[PDB]
Formats: sequence, structure tokens, C-alpha cells
Amino acid sequence: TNLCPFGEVFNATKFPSVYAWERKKISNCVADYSVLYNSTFFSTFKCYGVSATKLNDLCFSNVYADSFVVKGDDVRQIAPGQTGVIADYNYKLPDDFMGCVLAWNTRNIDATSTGNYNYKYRYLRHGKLRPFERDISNVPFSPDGKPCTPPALNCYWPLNDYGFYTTTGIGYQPYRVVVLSFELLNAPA
Amino acid sequence: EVQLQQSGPELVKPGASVKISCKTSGYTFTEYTLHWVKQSHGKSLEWIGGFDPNFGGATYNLKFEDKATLTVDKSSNTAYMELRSLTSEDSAVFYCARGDYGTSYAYFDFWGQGTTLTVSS
Amino acid sequence: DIVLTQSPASLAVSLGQRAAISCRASQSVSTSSHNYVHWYQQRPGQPPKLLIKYASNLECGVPARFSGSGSGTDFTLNIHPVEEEDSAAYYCQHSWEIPYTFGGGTKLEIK
Amino acid sequence: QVQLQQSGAELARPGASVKLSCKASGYTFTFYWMQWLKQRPGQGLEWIGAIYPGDGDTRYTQRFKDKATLTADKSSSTAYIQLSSLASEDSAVYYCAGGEYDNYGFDYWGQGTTLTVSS
Amino acid sequence: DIQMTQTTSSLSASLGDRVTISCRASQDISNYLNWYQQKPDGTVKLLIYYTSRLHSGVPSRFSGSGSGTDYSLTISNLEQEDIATYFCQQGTTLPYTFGGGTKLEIK
Amino acid sequence: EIQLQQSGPELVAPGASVKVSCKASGYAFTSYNMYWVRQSHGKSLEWIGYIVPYNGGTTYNQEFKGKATLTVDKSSNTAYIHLNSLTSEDSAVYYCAKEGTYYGYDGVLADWGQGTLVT
Amino acid sequence: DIQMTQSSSYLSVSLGGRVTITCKASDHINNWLAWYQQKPGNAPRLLISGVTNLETGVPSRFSGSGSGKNFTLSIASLQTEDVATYYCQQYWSFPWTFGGGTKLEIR
Ligand SMILES: *[C@@H]1O[C@H](CO)[C@@H](O[C@@H]2O[C@H](CO)[C@@H](O)[C@H](O)[C@H]2NC(C)=O)[C@H](O)[C@H]1NC(C)=O
Ligand SMILES: *[C@@H]1O[C@H](CO)[C@@H](O[C@@H]2O[C@H](CO)[C@@H](O)[C@H](O)[C@H]2NC(C)=O)[C@H](O)[C@H]1NC(C)=O
Repeated sequence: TNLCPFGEVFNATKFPSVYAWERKKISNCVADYSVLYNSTFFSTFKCYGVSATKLNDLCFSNVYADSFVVKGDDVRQIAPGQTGVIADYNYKLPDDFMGCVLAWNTRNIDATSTGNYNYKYRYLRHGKLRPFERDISNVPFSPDGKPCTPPALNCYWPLNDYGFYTTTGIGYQPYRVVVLSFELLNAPA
Repeated sequence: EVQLQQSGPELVKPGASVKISCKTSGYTFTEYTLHWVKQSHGKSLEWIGGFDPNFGGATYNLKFEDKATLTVDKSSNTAYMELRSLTSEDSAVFYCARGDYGTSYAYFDFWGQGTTLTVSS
Repeated sequence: DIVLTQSPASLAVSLGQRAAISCRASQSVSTSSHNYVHWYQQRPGQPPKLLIKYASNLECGVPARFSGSGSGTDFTLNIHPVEEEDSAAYYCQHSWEIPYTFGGGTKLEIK
Repeated sequence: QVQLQQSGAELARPGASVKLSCKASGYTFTFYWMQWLKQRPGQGLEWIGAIYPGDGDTRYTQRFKDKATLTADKSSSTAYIQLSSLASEDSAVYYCAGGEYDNYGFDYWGQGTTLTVSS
Repeated sequence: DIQMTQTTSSLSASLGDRVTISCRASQDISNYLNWYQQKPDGTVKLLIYYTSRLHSGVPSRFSGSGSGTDYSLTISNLEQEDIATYFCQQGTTLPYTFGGGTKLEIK
Repeated sequence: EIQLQQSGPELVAPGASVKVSCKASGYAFTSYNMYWVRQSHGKSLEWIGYIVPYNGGTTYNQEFKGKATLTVDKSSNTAYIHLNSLTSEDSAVYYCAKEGTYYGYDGVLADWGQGTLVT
Repeated sequence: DIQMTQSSSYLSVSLGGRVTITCKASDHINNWLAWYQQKPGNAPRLLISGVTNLETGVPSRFSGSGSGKNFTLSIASLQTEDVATYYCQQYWSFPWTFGGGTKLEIR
């Protein structure tokens, strides 16, 4: 009677880039959990903490659905642990997690023949970031702390572009991601 | 040549919708996208929202998310911009601009003649 | 979102000198590879037209007198040879985030 | 850096209502919760209620169910608790606090405003 | 509601020694405890967020430990700057609750 | 290339305990899992469990709850299985496997070792 | 413990023919299946991830089919290498049970 808005966040037309991932809280509905069981559409579908039979248990306090776009080589970093250029600078999952990580290949949409330069990823930042904390600030990095303005002496801009094409391999093709996170915590539904 | 055109201009009194069209010609329609802008008689431009004919969906600016919707017929290669709840501030030009391939658009290279709305009584 | 301010408001130039329209951004726009700002001129009563893509590259079908500059927050448009036809409104456009806003707009008047 | 600027001191009169504040700047406000804590003078903190400013979802405790009503505005990046039906007992210190992952503690804390009810 | 009982409400210690603050829970909180510092100005900051020593931007003289239902944090060598009140917070189950706190002062 | 290799062939009298390694080389070992399947001579394939490398958390099929204790050594990228209370009827090859580098599902194995053998 | 069995352990089709291997399911698996292949003396290799997505780096004769409970796999025509056994595996429950196998020996 009230189907949850999985039909908005999964089938969207522009996922945000991984430095500026969004989040849509979903509550007070009924979750279908049966249209995302196609095994040749998605790729990963790996879940920690709970099994992949979530149609029965109503882990339904809230479900936070983050979503971004990563390169094919580093969709493995969307996982607990996993030190790397994506996962300790852009989106750090905590060590415990009841979350569900889903991903899928989108060479058809997000990659062109001339070259996509619209998705970004922050690659160089002062230290690690904690679980679930994002950064959107684009100020130029300098390894001393004091600020620069590049192209001056050995201090660059803290972002890069994925550079998506349609001629490259699998590992450089875009993978759209959506990360659920069940947060049961003794609430009403 | 790249041929973009809209329909004729129209005036509608406040409280009624309007369906602007944009017919295109000169390229394969499913490759490139279409976008729309608005500029109110001496002010600056602003981006309304684009359509992906290949993927099927549509994206919007958050400032225009309610009053405008986008709808495309793929065979006739016409996009149907449509507004509702028109007031005096929705009285401006309306261009039908062409971007790049889906979810990679950065510059609207080729444009159309543009239609003007004037709410009246 | 991101708002673009323009300076000067109405710059008047003559044929022997150059015109400098300065489009300053709110936050930083550039990455290490590209610079995400594109330009547009608009002759009156007519739709706009692309001049510069990605702040340095000029389009095909240009009179080769339009070339941009700047990286970071500061961006500008250079017209070193000036003649009669480029008396129009000139617009800035950023591509950093999904909502794209356009700039304010300056005019060019010749004595 | 991330700071939670909070309101200054206030004075009130019994039977009235006070609209407090908690300004959040430096991190994204629409994505995470925001908890409200009340400290009696010389006792431990107690959890009043939490608000998710993405759509105004709110979770109160059992004691403070009818005294406090929480609301927040997205564009101002502020949260509002409005204490209601004030008696002489509510003279305390009110902390606003919030963080990214709520299992791993409330990281960001306000300065802590105080409130009194006299004549 | 889970209640947590800091049995000691005050403490006295020297400088440079090793002090220890205990905190018990009513039911097994399944290792979701975290320690808070309240300096006497009014500002409150976090020290450790998981039980066993997961630090968040703090000098390493604080090193909490303890598992199950009985927990404690400790300072290896004291300093004159961190004489404050220390709270243990429960985070297993909403509604969250806090401890009574132990006040610190020189010997 | 992704190169996994176990130890040499093994042999033991019943009632004893065996340890056999599986050295991983050619990728980042803290990323993928390490699976362990069992295969008797000319028979089907039967599971033992899996092990996450960075965390050390394990999960066993309940056939082998008191027979195998999985462990791992993150320093030199070597995974182990420590067979305990072993008897006959265990005479089988023991493969160590991991998931595909671009698939991402749990049970799908796409990179196998050579194979040990026990008596 | 969900189960996946095959009908025949032996199936003999001559070279250049057309084979059909089938694996039934005990309970319901949505769409999640995998196929394997091992010549004796080696380790098995992944063949068909999902029901009909071929693994990259294989001949394109194979194509799985079927949904619901019943599942199958067809080869276009045999060669000198496709004389090995084939395991049908699900990955929908926890114990990812394989099949009984099916050997294709030349008649
Ligand atoms: C996204 O779009 C797909 C279609 O491309 C949706 O899948 C359909 O779901 C409806 C309702 O259950 C079915 O009737 C269709 O047969 C499905 N089509 C296919 C091809 O699977 C999907 O539900 C949408 N939303 C999500 C959550 O991904
Ligand atoms: C699961 O997803 C796959 C891939 O999106 C679907 O297979 C596609 O189906 C459409 C419509 O029949 C075809 O036009 C495509 O060519 C198919 N692609 C592939 C890779 O085969 C499949 O139908 C979906 N299944 C379910 C359960 O909806």
C-alpha cells in the first residue's frame, strides 16, 4: 500500500560523484526487496552483518541509502577495512556495519566516445577521515599546511577526474554504487 | 546542418498549463541530450533541466523541481517542456538547447530560436 | 549552489585596446586536469552561442580572437582584436555540480 | 573544522516557552542526526531527543515527550527545541550535540546554554 | 531504560601517576561504550568512541579498555591540563544514557 | 596475474592434526576473502567456510565445527587451515579459493590454488 | 542446507553433437547460479556467472538457460577439451552447495 522509494534512488539519471555522495533516508513504508534480486543486472550485492534474505526480518527503523559512482578497479574499497585512495579519503565505511553494498556496470550511460570528465574523486587530503564523514570543500592542498595557489611550487589541487571512455577495459569503466545501512537500534517499526 | 526549432509563441492567462515543443533535425536523436533555460527580459540565464532520451529519465534543477516536467516522444524527435501554475514571474524566454552524450553534458553548443510567454488578463 | 559574479558591469572598449571580462566564482571550480567554466556570447534578439569550452579551449567556428585564461577562482575572457560585430552580452557558465548556474553578464560598447 | 555555535544565556518566566537554537556549520547538516542533552547542576547528562533535519523525523524519550518539541530548518542549518510548560525544575544547562556515525559517539558538541525561570 | 552507575563521584590523584575511572552497566551493552570529557569551562569533547582504545584526535595517555559489562578508562601519566569530569555513555540501545561523572582534583 | 599456491602433498596417521597453508600473491590481500572447499576422490565439492583477512572473523559450515580452525597471517599474505581431530574419510584434496576480481558475489569462486592432499 | 542435484551422472554425446545438462533445485533460488568445469588433474574454473552471463575468456558455445527452480546449460558442439565434468552451483543460501556432476565422455 505504501512502497518505499527504492524506485527513485536506484533508477536515477545522475548519480553524484564519490567526493560528494548523497543520502536519502527511507522510513514508514513497506520495502519490496524483490526487484533487486536480479543476478545478471547487478554485480556485487555483498552484505555484512545480515544475510541476503531480508524480506522476512523487518530491520526497519531507518535505512540510509548512500549512492555514488566509482571506477571499476576500486569498487572493492566500498567495504569495511580496505585502506585505499577511495575509501580513506572519500567514503569510509565503519568496521562494524549492518550495511548492504550494491553495484552495477554502467558503460552504456556514464561513459561516452569522446570522454566523460564530469565525475570526480578526491585523492589527496590531510589524513584519513572517520566513518561516514564526507568532505565537499575544494581548497588547494599544500604539504606544509600553509596555503598555496597552484601551479606554484609542489602543491596541487585535491581532486581528479575519472576520465571515462567507451574504448577502455573493464577496470576503468564506471560502476554505479548504492550502499544501504540498516540501523535497527530498538525503535518502533 | 543542425536544425533546432520550437513551436510558435503563446500567451496563457494565469492558472493554466502550457506545453512548449521543440522539434529537432540533423542528428541521431538518441545520442545527444536536450536541456532548457529561462531568462526574464533583461535578467540572467538559469538552467531548468535536461532529458536523457537514451536512458529514459530526466533531471531537474531543484529550484524548478515542481512547476516543470519533461516529456519526450522519441519517434518524432520532439521534447515537450511543460509548466504549470503560471504567474507573472514565469514570463520569459524558453530555449531548447542541445548538450552532450548522457550524464556528460558541460556546454550547450547548439540552440533554438526560443519562445516567450506572457501571462495576461 | 554556486553563484558567479562578474566584473565590470558594463565595460566600454575601443578598437585599439583589449577587453577583459572577469568572471569570479564563489568557491573553487578547477580540478587538476580541467577547468570547469564555459563562456557564451549573445547578440540581442538571438539565442546565445558557445565561445570557450573548459576555460582555455576555443570552439571550431570562432574568429580566433576569443581565448580565455585563469584557473582556480579567477577566470577571464580576452578579446585582443576588437571590431564592430562583437557588441553583445557575454555570459559565464560553470559545470562543477549538477545545478549549473549562469553568470551575471556584461556588455561591450564601442565609441 | 566543525563547530556548533549555540545561543547565549537566557532568562524566562514560569508557564512560558523558550525557543533555543543550535547553529551547525562546517559539515553537511541534512545527512546526520542532532541530539539534545540537558544537564542538571551537578548531575549526569540526560537524552532529551534527537532530530534528523533531512525531513524533520524526531525521536523523543519517555520523560520529555510533552515538554520539548523539536523542529529544524534546512537552509538556515539550525535546529530548534522549544521547551513548553516550564516549571521551576527546568533551570539547567542544555547541550546540543551530533555526529556522523552515532554508534561511534557524538563528536561535535555545543558550548552549552543555560536557562532560568524566575520573576 | 538502561542505567549506568559511576559509583565513585569524585577522585583525588597526583600528577604523573596512573589513575583509573570505573563505570558499570545494568545489562550487557555489547561493547558500545564511549568516554566523554567535560572541562570546567563548559566545553565537552570525545576521547574514545569504541570501548577498546579507538581514539579520535587525542594524546595517547588515555587508553581505555574493558569488555562485557564492566569498563574503565585510564590515564598513564597525568598532566595538569586534563583535570575534568569524565562521562561514560551507553550507545547500544535508544534511549541513550550517561553516567554521573567523576570530578578530578590534585592531591 | 593472480597466483595462489598451497603446500606440498601431505600424509598423516589418524587421530592427529594437520596444518596446510595457502600463500596469496599478486594482489592486495586485505581485499578479497579466502574460501576453503573440500573434494574427496572423484566426488562432489563440499564447503568448510571462509575468513575475512583484515578482521579475522570466521564462519564455518556446521559439518566442520570442531575439525577446522581457520586463521590468517596478514604480514606475508599467507592463509591457513588448521585441521583438528582428523580421521580417515577425510582423505581429500583441499582447495583455497577467492571470488572473482570483478564479480563481487559471495560464493562464486574464480581463482583457485593448486591443491593439497591428505590421508 | 539447500540442495542442488543433477539428473544424470553420465551423458555421452559424440563430437560435433549438441548436449543438454540440467540441474534441478531443491528449494527456490531467484536467479543466482554458477557453473564449473574441471578436467581431471586440475582445479575447476568458473564458467557461467549468473544464469547466462558468460565469464570473459571462454568459448562462446556455452549458454545457460532456464529460471525458477529448473536450470540448464547447452554447448553448441564438442571439441577435444569439453570432455570434463560440470558442476552446477547456487549461491543464494549460506552453504553454497555444488551438484553431483556430469561427465561428457565420447561415444
Ligand atoms: C528500476 O527499473 C526496472 C526496470 O528497468 C524495474 O524493474 C521492474 O520492476 C517492475 C515492478 O516490479 C516489474 O514489473 C518489471 O518487470 C521490472 N523490470 C525488469 C526488467 O526488471 C525496477 O523495479 C526499478 N527500480 C529499482 C528499485 O531498481
Ligand atoms: C536482469 O537484468 C538483465 C540485464 O539488465 C536483463 O537482461 C536484459 O533483458 C533485456 C530485456 O529482455 C534485453 O534487452 C537485454 O539484452 C538483456 N541483457 C542481458 C545482459 O541479457 C534481464 O532480463 C533481467 N532479468 C530480470 C529478472 O528482470
